[PDB]
Amino acid sequence: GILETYMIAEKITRYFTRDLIELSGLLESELSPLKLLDLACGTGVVSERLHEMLASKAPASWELICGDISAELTGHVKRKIIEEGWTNSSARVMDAQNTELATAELTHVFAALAWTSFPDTYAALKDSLRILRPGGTLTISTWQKTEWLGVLEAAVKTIPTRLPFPTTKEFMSCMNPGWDDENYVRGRLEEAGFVHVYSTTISKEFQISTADLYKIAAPVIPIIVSKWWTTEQKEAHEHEILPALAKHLEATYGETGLVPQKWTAVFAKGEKEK
Ligand SMILES: Nc1ncnc2c1ncn2[C@@H]1O[C@H](CSCC[C@H](N)C(=O)O)[C@@H](O)[C@H]1O
Repeated sequence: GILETYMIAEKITRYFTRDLIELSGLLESELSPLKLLDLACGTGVVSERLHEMLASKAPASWELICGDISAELTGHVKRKIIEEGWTNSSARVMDAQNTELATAELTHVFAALAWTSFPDTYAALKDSLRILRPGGTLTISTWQKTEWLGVLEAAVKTIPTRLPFPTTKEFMSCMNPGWDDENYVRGRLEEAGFVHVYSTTISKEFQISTADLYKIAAPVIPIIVSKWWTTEQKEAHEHEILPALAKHLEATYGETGLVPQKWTAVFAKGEKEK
Protein backbone atom coordinates (compact mmCIF):
# COMPACT_ATOMS: atom_id res chain seq x y z
CA GLY A 1 0.00 0.00 0.00
CA ILE A 2 3.05 2.24 0.34
CA LEU A 3 3.34 1.95 -3.42
CA GLU A 4 1.95 5.48 -3.79
CA THR A 5 4.87 6.92 -1.87
CA TYR A 6 7.48 5.08 -3.98
CA MET A 7 5.93 6.81 -7.01
CA ILE A 8 7.19 10.11 -5.66
CA ALA A 9 10.54 8.65 -4.61
CA GLU A 10 11.24 7.19 -8.05
CA LYS A 11 11.35 10.72 -9.56
CA ILE A 12 14.54 11.20 -7.55
CA THR A 13 16.11 7.78 -7.75
CA ARG A 14 15.91 7.91 -11.58
CA TYR A 15 18.67 10.50 -11.49
CA PHE A 16 21.05 7.90 -10.02
CA THR A 17 20.53 4.84 -12.24
CA ARG A 18 22.77 5.78 -15.16
CA ASP A 19 25.88 6.10 -13.01
CA LEU A 20 25.12 2.73 -11.42
CA ILE A 21 25.03 1.01 -14.82
CA GLU A 22 28.07 2.97 -16.04
CA LEU A 23 30.05 2.06 -12.90
CA SER A 24 29.20 -1.64 -13.34
CA GLY A 25 31.02 -1.99 -16.69
CA LEU A 26 27.96 -3.76 -18.17
CA LEU A 27 28.02 -1.77 -21.41
CA GLU A 28 31.55 -3.08 -22.20
CA SER A 29 31.26 -6.60 -20.77
CA GLU A 30 32.43 -9.57 -22.82
CA LEU A 31 30.74 -11.97 -20.40
CA SER A 32 28.05 -13.93 -22.18
CA PRO A 33 25.27 -14.66 -21.93
CA LEU A 34 24.46 -11.46 -19.98
CA LYS A 35 22.17 -12.31 -17.06
CA LEU A 36 21.24 -9.34 -14.87
CA LEU A 37 19.50 -8.98 -11.51
CA ASP A 38 17.79 -5.72 -10.37
CA LEU A 39 17.86 -6.61 -6.69
CA ALA A 40 15.51 -4.69 -4.38
CA CYS A 41 14.12 -3.13 -7.53
CA GLY A 42 11.36 -1.00 -6.00
CA THR A 43 9.36 0.35 -8.93
CA GLY A 44 12.06 -0.88 -11.31
CA VAL A 45 13.95 2.31 -12.06
CA VAL A 46 17.20 0.38 -12.70
CA SER A 47 15.30 -1.93 -15.07
CA GLU A 48 13.90 1.13 -16.81
CA ARG A 49 17.38 2.45 -17.40
CA LEU A 50 18.74 -0.96 -18.41
CA HIS A 51 16.21 -1.25 -21.25
CA GLU A 52 17.01 2.27 -22.41
CA MET A 53 20.81 1.94 -22.33
CA LEU A 54 20.71 -1.58 -23.87
CA ALA A 55 18.27 -0.56 -26.64
CA SER A 56 20.96 -0.95 -29.34
CA LYS A 57 21.93 -4.48 -28.24
CA ALA A 58 20.36 -7.62 -29.69
CA PRO A 59 17.41 -8.27 -27.34
CA ALA A 60 18.31 -11.99 -27.31
CA SER A 61 21.78 -11.20 -25.93
CA TRP A 62 20.57 -10.46 -22.38
CA GLU A 63 17.98 -11.29 -19.75
CA LEU A 64 16.86 -9.48 -16.60
CA ILE A 65 15.35 -10.54 -13.30
CA CYS A 66 13.74 -7.99 -10.98
CA GLY A 67 13.31 -8.93 -7.32
CA ASP A 68 11.89 -7.14 -4.29
CA ILE A 69 10.79 -8.19 -0.80
CA SER A 70 7.46 -6.40 -1.31
CA ALA A 71 4.70 -8.02 -3.36
CA GLU A 72 3.07 -4.68 -4.20
CA LEU A 73 6.30 -3.37 -5.74
CA THR A 74 7.08 -6.63 -7.56
CA GLY A 75 3.54 -6.58 -8.96
CA HIS A 76 4.11 -3.03 -10.18
CA VAL A 77 7.25 -4.13 -11.99
CA LYS A 78 5.45 -7.18 -13.42
CA ARG A 79 2.74 -4.93 -14.89
CA LYS A 80 5.54 -2.74 -16.26
CA ILE A 81 7.17 -5.77 -17.94
CA ILE A 82 3.85 -6.57 -19.62
CA GLU A 83 2.90 -3.02 -20.63
CA GLU A 84 6.36 -2.27 -22.00
CA GLY A 85 6.77 -5.67 -23.68
CA TRP A 86 10.00 -6.69 -21.90
CA THR A 87 10.07 -10.27 -23.19
CA ASN A 88 13.54 -10.90 -21.73
CA SER A 89 12.59 -9.71 -18.21
CA SER A 90 10.81 -11.33 -15.28
CA ALA A 91 9.86 -10.17 -11.77
CA ARG A 92 9.78 -12.19 -8.53
CA VAL A 93 9.43 -11.62 -4.77
CA MET A 94 12.79 -12.29 -3.16
CA ASP A 95 14.87 -11.60 -0.06
CA ALA A 96 18.24 -10.05 -0.89
CA GLN A 97 19.69 -11.80 2.16
CA ASN A 98 18.85 -15.21 0.63
CA THR A 99 17.78 -15.11 -3.00
CA GLU A 100 17.32 -18.84 -3.77
CA LEU A 101 18.71 -18.10 -7.24
CA ALA A 102 21.24 -20.56 -8.62
CA THR A 103 24.94 -20.36 -7.78
CA ALA A 104 27.24 -18.69 -10.29
CA GLU A 105 24.83 -17.83 -13.11
CA LEU A 106 24.43 -14.04 -13.00
CA THR A 107 26.83 -11.73 -14.79
CA HIS A 108 25.71 -8.54 -12.98
CA VAL A 109 23.75 -7.73 -9.79
CA PHE A 110 22.45 -4.13 -9.36
CA ALA A 111 21.04 -2.94 -6.05
CA ALA A 112 20.19 0.77 -6.06
CA LEU A 113 19.65 2.59 -2.73
CA ALA A 114 18.71 -0.55 -0.82
CA TRP A 115 21.63 -2.08 1.10
CA THR A 116 21.01 0.09 4.19
CA SER A 117 17.59 -1.57 4.49
CA PHE A 118 18.94 -5.11 4.80
CA PRO A 119 18.99 -6.34 8.45
CA ASP A 120 21.92 -8.74 7.70
CA THR A 121 24.06 -6.86 5.22
CA TYR A 122 26.85 -9.46 5.21
CA ALA A 123 24.43 -12.26 4.42
CA ALA A 124 23.18 -10.24 1.44
CA LEU A 125 26.77 -9.72 0.25
CA LYS A 126 27.61 -13.43 0.48
CA ASP A 127 24.41 -14.35 -1.33
CA SER A 128 25.10 -11.89 -4.18
CA LEU A 129 28.64 -13.21 -4.31
CA ARG A 130 27.26 -16.75 -4.52
CA ILE A 131 24.80 -16.06 -7.36
CA LEU A 132 27.42 -14.29 -9.48
CA ARG A 133 29.50 -16.16 -12.01
CA PRO A 134 33.31 -15.78 -11.77
CA GLY A 135 34.19 -12.35 -13.08
CA GLY A 136 30.65 -11.13 -12.35
CA THR A 137 30.02 -7.70 -10.80
CA LEU A 138 27.93 -6.41 -7.90
CA THR A 139 27.14 -2.67 -8.15
CA ILE A 140 25.33 -0.81 -5.35
CA SER A 141 24.43 2.65 -4.15
CA THR A 142 23.41 4.01 -0.75
CA TRP A 143 22.33 7.46 0.41
CA GLN A 144 24.86 9.74 2.04
CA LYS A 145 23.05 13.12 2.11
CA THR A 146 19.38 13.67 1.17
CA GLU A 147 18.55 17.35 1.33
CA TRP A 148 14.81 17.04 2.01
CA LEU A 149 15.84 16.42 5.62
CA GLY A 150 17.16 19.98 6.02
CA VAL A 151 13.96 21.51 4.67
CA LEU A 152 12.03 19.52 7.27
CA GLU A 153 14.51 20.64 9.94
CA ALA A 154 13.78 24.29 9.12
CA ALA A 155 10.03 23.62 9.21
CA VAL A 156 10.34 22.00 12.65
CA LYS A 157 12.29 25.04 13.93
CA THR A 158 9.24 27.23 13.39
CA ILE A 159 7.27 25.04 15.84
CA PRO A 160 6.72 26.93 19.15
CA THR A 161 9.01 24.65 21.21
CA ARG A 162 12.70 23.70 21.07
CA LEU A 163 12.38 20.21 19.62
CA PRO A 164 15.11 17.66 18.83
CA PHE A 165 15.90 17.05 15.16
CA PRO A 166 18.58 14.74 13.72
CA THR A 167 21.50 15.81 11.59
CA THR A 168 22.12 13.97 8.31
CA LYS A 169 24.75 11.79 10.03
CA GLU A 170 22.37 10.94 12.90
CA PHE A 171 19.53 10.19 10.48
CA MET A 172 21.54 8.19 7.90
CA SER A 173 23.07 6.25 10.84
CA CYS A 174 19.66 5.17 12.17
CA MET A 175 19.87 1.73 10.54
CA ASN A 176 23.11 0.15 9.33
CA PRO A 177 25.47 2.99 10.26
CA GLY A 178 28.52 3.47 8.09
CA TRP A 179 26.95 2.75 4.69
CA ASP A 180 26.82 6.50 4.05
CA ASP A 181 30.63 6.37 4.00
CA GLU A 182 32.49 5.24 0.88
CA ASN A 183 35.45 3.88 2.88
CA TYR A 184 33.27 1.77 5.18
CA VAL A 185 31.36 0.44 2.17
CA ARG A 186 34.51 -0.59 0.29
CA GLY A 187 35.82 -2.40 3.35
CA ARG A 188 32.54 -4.30 3.80
CA LEU A 189 32.64 -5.57 0.20
CA GLU A 190 36.31 -6.51 0.59
CA GLU A 191 35.65 -8.35 3.86
CA ALA A 192 32.88 -10.35 2.14
CA GLY A 193 35.30 -11.62 -0.52
CA PHE A 194 34.67 -9.34 -3.49
CA VAL A 195 37.79 -8.26 -5.35
CA HIS A 196 38.60 -5.11 -7.31
CA VAL A 197 36.24 -3.25 -5.05
CA TYR A 198 35.82 0.42 -5.92
CA SER A 199 33.87 3.03 -3.96
CA THR A 200 33.01 6.65 -4.72
CA THR A 201 30.52 9.42 -3.98
CA ILE A 202 28.24 11.03 -6.59
CA SER A 203 25.93 14.04 -6.25
CA LYS A 204 22.96 15.14 -8.35
CA GLU A 205 21.44 18.60 -8.40
CA PHE A 206 17.76 18.84 -9.32
CA GLN A 207 14.54 20.61 -8.44
CA ILE A 208 11.58 18.98 -6.70
CA SER A 209 8.07 20.40 -6.41
CA THR A 210 6.98 21.59 -2.97
CA ALA A 211 4.13 19.10 -3.18
CA ASP A 212 6.55 16.24 -3.90
CA LEU A 213 8.77 17.35 -1.00
CA TYR A 214 5.75 17.25 1.30
CA LYS A 215 4.82 13.73 0.15
CA ILE A 216 8.42 12.54 0.68
CA ALA A 217 8.62 13.91 4.22
CA ALA A 218 5.19 12.68 5.33
CA PRO A 219 5.91 8.92 5.70
CA VAL A 220 9.21 9.64 7.48
CA ILE A 221 7.81 11.95 10.20
CA PRO A 222 6.56 9.14 12.52
CA ILE A 223 9.97 7.46 12.25
CA ILE A 224 11.84 10.63 13.19
CA VAL A 225 9.43 11.30 16.07
CA SER A 226 9.68 7.78 17.51
CA LYS A 227 13.48 7.74 17.59
CA TRP A 228 14.40 11.32 18.56
CA TRP A 229 11.36 12.68 20.42
CA THR A 230 10.21 11.67 23.87
CA THR A 231 6.71 10.25 24.10
CA GLU A 232 5.60 13.46 25.80
CA GLN A 233 6.93 15.44 22.80
CA LYS A 234 5.35 12.99 20.33
CA GLU A 235 1.91 13.30 21.93
CA ALA A 236 2.09 17.09 22.27
CA HIS A 237 3.54 18.07 18.90
CA GLU A 238 3.60 15.39 16.14
CA HIS A 239 0.31 16.73 14.71
CA GLU A 240 2.11 20.09 14.23
CA ILE A 241 4.93 18.86 11.95
CA LEU A 242 3.04 18.38 8.67
CA PRO A 243 1.11 21.70 8.95
CA ALA A 244 4.39 23.56 9.59
CA LEU A 245 6.22 21.91 6.69
CA ALA A 246 3.48 22.99 4.27
CA LYS A 247 3.56 26.51 5.73
CA HIS A 248 7.35 26.73 5.43
CA LEU A 249 7.41 25.32 1.86
CA GLU A 250 5.03 27.91 0.39
CA ALA A 251 6.52 30.86 2.27
CA THR A 252 10.02 29.88 1.13
CA TYR A 253 9.49 28.25 -2.30
CA GLY A 254 6.00 29.39 -3.32
CA GLU A 255 6.89 31.82 -6.13
CA THR A 256 7.93 28.99 -8.45
CA GLY A 257 6.86 25.94 -6.41
CA LEU A 258 10.28 24.37 -7.02
CA VAL A 259 12.79 23.37 -4.34
CA PRO A 260 16.45 23.19 -5.41
CA GLN A 261 17.95 19.99 -4.11
CA LYS A 262 21.36 18.34 -3.96
CA TRP A 263 21.49 14.67 -2.97
CA THR A 264 24.60 12.51 -2.68
CA ALA A 265 24.94 8.71 -2.78
CA VAL A 266 27.90 6.47 -2.36
CA PHE A 267 28.37 4.08 -5.29
CA ALA A 268 30.40 0.90 -5.03
CA LYS A 269 31.32 -2.08 -7.18
CA GLY A 270 32.94 -5.42 -6.45
CA GLU A 271 33.73 -8.47 -8.55
CA LYS A 272 33.69 -12.21 -7.98
CA GLU A 273 37.21 -13.61 -8.37
CA LYS A 274 38.16 -15.39 -11.65
N1 LIG B 1 15.61 -7.89 2.37
C1 LIG B 1 15.20 -7.30 1.25
N2 LIG B 1 15.25 -8.01 0.07
C2 LIG B 1 14.84 -7.45 -1.11
N3 LIG B 1 14.36 -6.15 -1.15
C3 LIG B 1 14.30 -5.44 0.00
C4 LIG B 1 14.70 -5.98 1.21
N4 LIG B 1 14.53 -5.04 2.14
C5 LIG B 1 14.02 -3.92 1.57
N5 LIG B 1 13.87 -4.16 0.23
C6 LIG B 1 13.38 -3.23 -0.81
O1 LIG B 1 14.41 -2.28 -1.00
C7 LIG B 1 13.87 -1.12 -1.61
C8 LIG B 1 14.60 0.16 -1.12
S1 LIG B 1 14.10 1.66 -2.05
C9 LIG B 1 15.17 1.48 -3.51
C10 LIG B 1 14.30 1.10 -4.73
C11 LIG B 1 14.92 1.14 -6.13
N6 LIG B 1 16.12 0.30 -6.25
C12 LIG B 1 15.23 2.58 -6.49
O2 LIG B 1 16.36 2.87 -6.92
O3 LIG B 1 14.36 3.45 -6.41
C13 LIG B 1 12.38 -1.16 -1.33
O4 LIG B 1 11.69 -1.32 -2.55
C14 LIG B 1 12.16 -2.40 -0.48
O5 LIG B 1 10.95 -3.06 -0.80
